[PDB]
Amino acid sequence: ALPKLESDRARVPVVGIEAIAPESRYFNWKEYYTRALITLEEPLIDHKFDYGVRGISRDNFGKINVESKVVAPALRR
Amino acid sequence: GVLPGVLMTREIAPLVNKIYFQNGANRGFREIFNRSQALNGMGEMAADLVQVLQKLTLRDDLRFLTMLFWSNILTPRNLFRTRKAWCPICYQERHQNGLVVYEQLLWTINLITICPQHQKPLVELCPHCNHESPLLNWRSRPGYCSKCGEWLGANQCLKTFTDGEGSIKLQLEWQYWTANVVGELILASQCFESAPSKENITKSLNIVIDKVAENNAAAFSRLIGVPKNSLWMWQSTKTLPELNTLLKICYELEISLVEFLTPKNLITKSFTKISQKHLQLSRTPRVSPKSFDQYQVKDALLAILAGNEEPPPTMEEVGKRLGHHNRTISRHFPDLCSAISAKCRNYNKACRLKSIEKLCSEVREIVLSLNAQGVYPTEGRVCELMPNPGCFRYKQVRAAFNDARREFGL
DNA sequence: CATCAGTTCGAGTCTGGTACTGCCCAGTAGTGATCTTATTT
DNA sequence: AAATAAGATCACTACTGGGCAGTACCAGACTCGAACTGATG
Ligand SMILES: [Zn+2]
Ligand SMILES: [Zn+2]
Repeated sequence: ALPKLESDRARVPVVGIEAIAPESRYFNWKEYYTRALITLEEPLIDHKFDYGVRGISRDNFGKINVESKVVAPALRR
Repeated sequence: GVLPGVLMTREIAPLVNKIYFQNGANRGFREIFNRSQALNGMGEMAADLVQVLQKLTLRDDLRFLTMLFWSNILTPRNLFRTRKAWCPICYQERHQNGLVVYEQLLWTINLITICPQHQKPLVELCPHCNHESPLLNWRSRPGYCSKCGEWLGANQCLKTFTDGEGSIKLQLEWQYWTANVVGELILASQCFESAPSKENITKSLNIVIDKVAENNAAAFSRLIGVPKNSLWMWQSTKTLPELNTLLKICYELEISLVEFLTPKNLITKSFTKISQKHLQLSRTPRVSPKSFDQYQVKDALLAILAGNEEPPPTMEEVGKRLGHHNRTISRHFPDLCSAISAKCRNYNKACRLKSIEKLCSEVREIVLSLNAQGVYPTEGRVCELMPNPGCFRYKQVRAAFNDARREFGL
């Protein structure tokens, strides 16, 4: 995908995370969504997709920040 | 655990028995913070603060922290800074070593520029915010900015001298000498049995003039580089020279300030270098003794007093219109000055009273209009319908709002 | 005599001691909905 | 294991302290233009 990345921007070839064993009894889908969004959304800061959920935006250093106020369905969206 | 402004307003202001101290404890004592340079000074405010702090703390050595010992020997002209000066290296060293962080009195003298202990200059601006800070403020903290509340100490000073080997080294040596002399002066403030008087300066001048200029004030004045009229002002009248002039004289004589103040050690010495060194030839003089006629100023001020204008000007406006200085006018005519100042003050008081009674009237009218539509009248909702939604800080606008709500049942 | 040093008068400039104006924000205690965790049967 | 409690958190609302950038005044005081006047080589 290197020629495609050079020709077309805002497209990540492959994204991969590893599932987390939850601290609690049940699997944490909230943390899964947060970590997937963090890992996927690390291109150059030029690609500002301004997700339609408030509470997920860029910062001064270009990292992804998500506060605890964002609910799991909003993270999934 | 309280802010210094809160402590002064709620515990130090009531104890003092001055009108502006009791009246300023319910409004924000900005008078004592805009003029905090005189709290460490030789004046009456410093003495009163020392006495009230002594009463609050039951201490006996608080007068050493000020210059009240040097009241009759030192003048307040150019002696104290307007802004806080600190050595960041001093703060960092005191905090790292576990010692308490404190502000020394030596930093409060304008003549001092660099810290003798650390060989770096005193920084007078917060590194994080380029904002000036007074000596004492509402949110003052030892080592923290009184405007942003962040640490002011650093391992290395952020200000560095320019690259120059012509006069920078000489200026640095001069600054070190002044720092050492002023520090030793402060140290000797406690050792002396009694405060030296002004007549010590006269006796010292009588010795040095006879010893270097063979009883000639003009030659001495030319040597140091200050006008001979000021020498006459000093040596035969009760006028105390500024600390800068005394330090310059002592530097030219190689004899320290404390050794110059004593009239005994001056007798047994034979200065020779003072004649050798003289580097004061080009000094910029004052502008001019501008003309001042009693008849013209008196007629103009009588006309402005009789003439009714709106609103009645303050005296700075009158002086600026005349292109003069306030002190020059007030020296000859202090009575009509007070008359004009009064007229303006009563006009301002009447205007404030009428405007604020009106503001209460609109407050009542707005609460009427808001309760007419059924919406709950709160302070914020009423504030949203006012040109200046801050008038409730007055403690009768809020009273009128509360009375109007309680009459209506809230 | 004309040059220079000791003397007065008064304005430029500081500065403390005293007094007062004009305006909104913040900290806190409630309720209501909605998690997240914790006891019952 | 399902059902029932209960604390935590977010969000909004109403209430009540309460201070800072800024102006103003009043003589006391220092410093030195500008000049006045007397001794002197
Ligand atoms: Zn230091
Ligand atoms: Zn700061």
